[PDB]
Amino acid sequence: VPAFLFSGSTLSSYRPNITIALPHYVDLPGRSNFKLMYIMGFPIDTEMEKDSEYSNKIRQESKISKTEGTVSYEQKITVETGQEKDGVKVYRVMVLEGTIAESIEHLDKKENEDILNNNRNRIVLADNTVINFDNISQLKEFLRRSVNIVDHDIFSSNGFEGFNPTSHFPSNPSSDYFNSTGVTFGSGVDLGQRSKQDLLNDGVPQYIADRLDGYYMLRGKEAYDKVRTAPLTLSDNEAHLLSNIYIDKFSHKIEGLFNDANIGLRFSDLPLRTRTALVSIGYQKGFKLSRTAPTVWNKVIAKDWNGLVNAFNNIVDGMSDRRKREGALVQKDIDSGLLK
Amino acid sequence: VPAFLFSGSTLSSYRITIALPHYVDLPGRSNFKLMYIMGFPIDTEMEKDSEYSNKIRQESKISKTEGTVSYEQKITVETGQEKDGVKVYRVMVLEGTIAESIEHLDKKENEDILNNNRNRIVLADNTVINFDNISQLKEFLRRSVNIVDHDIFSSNGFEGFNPTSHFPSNPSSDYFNSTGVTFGSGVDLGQRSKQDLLNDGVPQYIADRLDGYYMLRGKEAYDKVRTAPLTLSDNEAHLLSNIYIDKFSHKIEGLFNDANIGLRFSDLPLRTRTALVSIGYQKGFKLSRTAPTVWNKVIAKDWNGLVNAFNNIVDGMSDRRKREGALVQKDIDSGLLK
Ligand SMILES: [Mg+2]
Repeated sequence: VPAFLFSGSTLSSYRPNITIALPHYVDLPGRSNFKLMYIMGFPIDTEMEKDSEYSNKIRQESKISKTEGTVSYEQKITVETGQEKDGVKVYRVMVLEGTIAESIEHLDKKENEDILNNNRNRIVLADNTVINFDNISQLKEFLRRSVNIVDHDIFSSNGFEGFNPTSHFPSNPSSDYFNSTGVTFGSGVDLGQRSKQDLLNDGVPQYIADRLDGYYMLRGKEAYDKVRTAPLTLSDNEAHLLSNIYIDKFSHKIEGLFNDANIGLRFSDLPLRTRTALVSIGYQKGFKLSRTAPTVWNKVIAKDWNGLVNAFNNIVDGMSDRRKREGALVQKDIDSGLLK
Repeated sequence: VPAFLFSGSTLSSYRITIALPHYVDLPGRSNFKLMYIMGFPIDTEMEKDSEYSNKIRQESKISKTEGTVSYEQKITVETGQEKDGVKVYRVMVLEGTIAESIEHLDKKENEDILNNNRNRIVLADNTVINFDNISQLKEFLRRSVNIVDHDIFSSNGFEGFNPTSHFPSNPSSDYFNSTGVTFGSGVDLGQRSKQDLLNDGVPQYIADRLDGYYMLRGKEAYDKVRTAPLTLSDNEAHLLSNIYIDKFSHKIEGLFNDANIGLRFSDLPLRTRTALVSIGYQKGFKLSRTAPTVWNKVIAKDWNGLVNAFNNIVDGMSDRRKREGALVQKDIDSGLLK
């Protein structure tokens, strides 16, 4: 061990400088202590307690949960595979300060299977702490969570926005929202104020946008009648694709609101479920939570996560069940140790 | 020559031969001399001075066709003749409540005198409103006695009206679970018991019909309406609706009056009252929280800004919101506000 140390390939934008395979040491610019040893063509990250000329010091373990945590989607990560015992650590660098998406792609190559399956896998974070993973699958699952702004499965579950691939009209003529409601698809994608071009601009595939001809810009009576006489069912694949585009688009509005608040962290530093809770309430009540959910926003900007659970439990807005489910997401992050 | 001058009845909580003219100063007033003839109070006014008649009173600017007097005020209703700085009026109601006046003026024994003279209201502030006819004054009275206009409130443009048990939501929607069995103009029984309705003044016969509808919400209310709907008579449904509309109106009234603006809710014209209650009834009564832009304009008495505030709410209920704005605008146009 470490097994297959020069197998596979390494994703690195940094590629430093008679093709010689003597060991070369370098300090990776933006940081210390990040000494790298290049043997053959490959970067090797080593640590030891004992002070040295060419090894890094022992890195602190991150408090981030390996089973349920995420790293900020706005951060580059370093992925390493290797072995460690008694104050000596030797890791082949597999991804060196690469994006989450690049990493996910890079880690799924058959070339890297041998090395990733027969060594301990870890992520070295930008803050220079490390997350040690039980296995490569766990690491891969951590990255998958991390790259999403919200948890689209919770979002489209029945406890939240639900999911109906058939054109639906979620109001009735006795309802107060009758005239503002339009033809709806998937998880709350309402076409009442949207044209085909709007959807293309938002990156909806043409094959999907074409399908929705006749459902655009219809509201109230016309949307209601249209659904009753000529409905349309998308396939689950297309409806999820269309839903996620709008979920993510909406999420970025909540994100900017959060970020502009300057509370000492960014939206991407919050755990996935809590981001999902905040987006869920926004999607339903309007995104400017400072006005549409003052008691929630208060707890948020205060980073009072227990208080945030209390706030959700405490609003009666005719939608208290959905609010309790949102507070339950935050409470999960609390109980998991992701918040505080 | 007031036809039937000594006919009919006079409503007055204040008060052998009575065939002699007796004169008094109406107690808590000033320039309110009365003359009792044959047992009936006579309000006289003369231009050129006298010491048995009052000085001529100023005409109120309150609109006789669309205006109201505050339902918290007592009024004097007089019917008679006037010309050339000589006014002589038989008092029909002396400082009575609005409701008292409505009832009194609709008695058959007074029909004749009210039909054949000029009818007016002497207000508490001693200003007068002159009416083209008794029917007009009676309608003016009916507007004044109601805190909001129930017909507008219950019209399709506003809260609407459906005497049949209905469930104004569906399982998809946000509010499916908080919605209960509803009757008339938005009376929701989801958090109400038969006793609550009885406490609120609902008659037993109406309350009794609703037994299986109380306290149901969400799925249970939704199913109940589908499986066992009930249609109330229009009269019973209006009775029930009007109790809750009025109860809600008093909540808004209290908030308005607590703001110290300084006029009381009862001093606003009817249609503007209706507008404010209608938005409260639908969005939550705490308007400073549920509709701040509207509330902030109200308490600043910025009536034009009030219309704009209504016109610019985006809450997914734009149509109704603009109709409420339109009520306020009508009051501005009628010269009732500002
Ligand atoms: Mg309502």
